[PDB]
Amino acid sequence: IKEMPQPKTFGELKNLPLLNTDKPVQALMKIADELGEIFKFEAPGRVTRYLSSQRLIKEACDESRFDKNLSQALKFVRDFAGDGLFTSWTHEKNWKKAHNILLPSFSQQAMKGYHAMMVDIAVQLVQKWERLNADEHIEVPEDMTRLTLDTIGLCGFNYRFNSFYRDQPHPFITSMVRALDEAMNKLQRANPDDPAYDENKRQFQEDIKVMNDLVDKIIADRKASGEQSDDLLTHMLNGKDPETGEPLDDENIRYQIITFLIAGHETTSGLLSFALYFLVKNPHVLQKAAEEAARVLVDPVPSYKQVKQLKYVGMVLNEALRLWPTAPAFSLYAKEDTVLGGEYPLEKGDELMVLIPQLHRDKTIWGDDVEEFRPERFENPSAIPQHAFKPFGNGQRACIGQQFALHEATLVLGMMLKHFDFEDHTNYELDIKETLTLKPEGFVVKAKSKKIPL
Ligand code: HEM
Ligand SMILES: [Zn+2]
Ligand SMILES: [Zn+2]
Ligand SMILES: [Zn+2]
Ligand SMILES: [Zn+2]
Ligand SMILES: [Zn+2]
Repeated sequence: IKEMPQPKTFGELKNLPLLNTDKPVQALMKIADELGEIFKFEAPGRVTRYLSSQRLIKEACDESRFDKNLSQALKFVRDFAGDGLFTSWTHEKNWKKAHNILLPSFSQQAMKGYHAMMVDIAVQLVQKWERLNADEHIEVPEDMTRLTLDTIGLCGFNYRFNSFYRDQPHPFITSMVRALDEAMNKLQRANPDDPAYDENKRQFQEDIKVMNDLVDKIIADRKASGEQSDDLLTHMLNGKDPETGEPLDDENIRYQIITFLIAGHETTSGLLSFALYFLVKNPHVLQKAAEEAARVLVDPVPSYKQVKQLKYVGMVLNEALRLWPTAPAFSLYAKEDTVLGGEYPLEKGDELMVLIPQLHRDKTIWGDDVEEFRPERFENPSAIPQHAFKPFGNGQRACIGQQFALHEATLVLGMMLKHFDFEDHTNYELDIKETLTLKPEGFVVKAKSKKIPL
């Protein structure tokens, strides 16, 4: 039995105050750098063990021994995401039922049907940037977020948020973002039921209602029209779980739609933003990727197969996910009393948290140049050990949206590289904001048109 290190405690709240910050995952990364591959983290009546090495994480990823846990963060998100795929326990009825129903709508094959509407939004992004005046700049995460949110709105339920036409976010977005903020902020309140938090809770309900109203109404409208628009909502309304013969109920469909909108807004937009960041900081790599984009994307309207041919753009995206996996942590629990790593006994139910950024900096796997941006790491997928690279989570609880995210990102980054040269005009200093996910706050660039019509 080896004793685990533990960071400083701060009274009855034990370790909690270390995460009472705007950048808690970055704090945990620093603790991991200080204490090593495993450390214990205490809160009142809770002990969590944070894992950073491939040696220990590969064992945590054994689904016969460990299952997905709902961290307190996910439990608060569950207040509006309900028993949607992302905030359900594996054993809960609606997890397997929605998983079976939805899996085919997220396959690589399904991406052929989403491709046109992904291109519709991508073209809007390119046209926006073509239309800026010489003295103007691009706010990168802002525009990536407009793109990824609008794309899931169109593929999820055939709705146009029209984010490239508006001053203030569509009112659903404003409410979803404020709800996610409250959910994370709740984690840091020592006395939740203190009167100063009353306007928070009133605002929380107003927001949740703005969400359910767009969504319950969108579901009832579709049920009433019978319109067979070929999208995720159609598939959820018509699909039946082969294991049980039952379809999802309207309440669960609402939760799935809210969940996809959260993911659309929070995740892929972060990846695109980090990718563009690393490219402007590594101009030779940018030129290599732009050369591939010019060679491959020879139609003003890119096709599905052309996106599949963007091999080096895919490597750039994987290397951006290596350094800054945008959904950087996931939680597991021991299915039974067991011993981790031959050294750390666990009780049934004990929580393990995987720090993906730390996993992805394990020098025993990646070599000494781990901190550097080198897409060529990914030239041979066979060279990457099992469980060394995990930006989409693990096993049956991995990201159902992986193919969707990578198709969208590869298409968009390819079109960006086809149509513009990029200038890091401010010499931007990386500043990572944490919501549900990681994104580069304040990242701005200038884009000079290559004058290729589309
Ligand atoms: C680059 C973009 C994305 C990344 C890095 C990412 C990452 C992840 C990770 C790490 C998990 C596992 C979470 C856990 O174990 O607690 C996950 C789950 C999930 N993601 Fe994503 N995601 C991305 C994009 C998307 C998109 C675009 C969608 C859908 C529109 C999506 C929908 C989901 C859902 C429903 C789950 C839960 C799957 C299940 O447990 O059945 N994600 N994602
Ligand atoms: Zn600005
Ligand atoms: Zn937003
Ligand atoms: Zn279909
Ligand atoms: Zn026991
Ligand atoms: Zn070096």
